[PDB]
Amino acid sequence: QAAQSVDQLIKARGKVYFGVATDQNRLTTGKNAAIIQADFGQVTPENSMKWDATEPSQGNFNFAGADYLVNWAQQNGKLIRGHTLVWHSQLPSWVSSITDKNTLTNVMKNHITTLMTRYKGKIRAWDVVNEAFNEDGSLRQTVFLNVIGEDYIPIAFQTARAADPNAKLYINDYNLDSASYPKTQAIVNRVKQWRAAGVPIDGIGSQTHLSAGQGAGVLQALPLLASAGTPEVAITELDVAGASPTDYVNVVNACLNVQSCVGITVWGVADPDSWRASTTPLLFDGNFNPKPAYNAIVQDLQ
Ligand SMILES: O[C@@H]1[C@@H](O)[C@H](O[C@@H]2CO[C@H](O)[C@H](O)[C@H]2O)OC[C@H]1O
Repeated sequence: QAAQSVDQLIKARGKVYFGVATDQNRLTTGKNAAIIQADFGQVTPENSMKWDATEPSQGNFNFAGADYLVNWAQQNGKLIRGHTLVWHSQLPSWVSSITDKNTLTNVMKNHITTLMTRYKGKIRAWDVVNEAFNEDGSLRQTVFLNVIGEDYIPIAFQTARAADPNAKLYINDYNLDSASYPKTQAIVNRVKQWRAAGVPIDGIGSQTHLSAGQGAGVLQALPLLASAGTPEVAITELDVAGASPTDYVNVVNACLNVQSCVGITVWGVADPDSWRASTTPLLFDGNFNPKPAYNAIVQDLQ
């Protein structure tokens, strides 16, 4: 654990939190638990709340991993961001095998309702729909879109709101890092349209999985995302190939500069445990020691 907490410091700057992705496998090993307890104030389940883990077989839910994280979070006063309710990846074959509109709709609604109800009132925000956009801005042709149609998004959000009116509902996606990129402009326009039709989209989550030097563009991208009018926006899965302090500080400043940005979540704790470990993209090294990027963030927030 680092002496200076980025969560404490960002809270002092007026934001809600600075957190990290984690799960039982991390909390039970190394110094992950201690680091999170001391330097972060929010956690997102890296995998335990996804569809393949929670509903491997239809109507047969498994909350072992999810319960571990939620309980640990509550016991340690950490906020929680539910991830991911509707997504084409890490999706059971029984779901993708469905071709009937009514069937898939009910299946999707039940999945959403079951997970959110179990943790009702305990989750600050949920990534209801994940990666629904193609790079050109068109909607990704997933089983949900192909079988239910474009209305699957409004349906997912309306269902989520009814399940837990306390949680902030997000649509999450990547490559929303540049203001001139098609995808960024498209999600803004679509979210503007959906909210206008009454869809309860409370926030846009920008994964922010960057490569070296892409932090600079976020300074203009985040404000653009905020222009969609959602009450909230957030950096949800931050990591940067190379872990340059320049990229990290730029992303933090982008959030500080955007009134509606509630916080930042970095996608993991130590480099070797990153899903992109070959790019040592996190804030702590294999020795669980703070990297130059962590200190740079601290210095920027003070
Ligand atoms: O442990 C990794 C996770 O980190 C990874 O997370 C996904 C990555 O793709 C998207 O960003 C999605 O929103 C995240 O949940 O998923 C694979 C798993 O092995």
